[PDB]
Amino acid sequence: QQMGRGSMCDAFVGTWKLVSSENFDDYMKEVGVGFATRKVAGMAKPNMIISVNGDVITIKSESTFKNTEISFILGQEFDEVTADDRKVKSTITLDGGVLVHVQKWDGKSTTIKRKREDDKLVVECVMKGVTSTRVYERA
Repeated sequence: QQMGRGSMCDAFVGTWKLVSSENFDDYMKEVGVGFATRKVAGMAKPNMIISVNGDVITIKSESTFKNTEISFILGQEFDEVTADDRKVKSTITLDGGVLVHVQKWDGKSTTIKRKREDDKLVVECVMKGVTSTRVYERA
């Protein structure tokens, strides 16, 4: 083994904690999440751990609602069971520095964008015309 070099995506790596959220209930309604799941999911303040190992990126969410972990290679579709229990087909790419995560299920699509802004990691969730913005800080 030699030590690999870094990458772009190193700006995302770390341990992050949710500090604010706007319009997440409306985003979840647009997605189709039911009432009791929305209420409990909307209270959560997860910790998100992002790591890279070679070509494989892992995003772990540790949450009082539902722990999740996804591992992927940019550009390469994978199966994902979301925190709210959708079975989706996901592809995550980089668009100029923004991680773009598209989920497809039941003929529907939603996109979750993740971007560094100052010391924060801003997450924009989009379903049709409804956007939610979630802001994470370093833990």
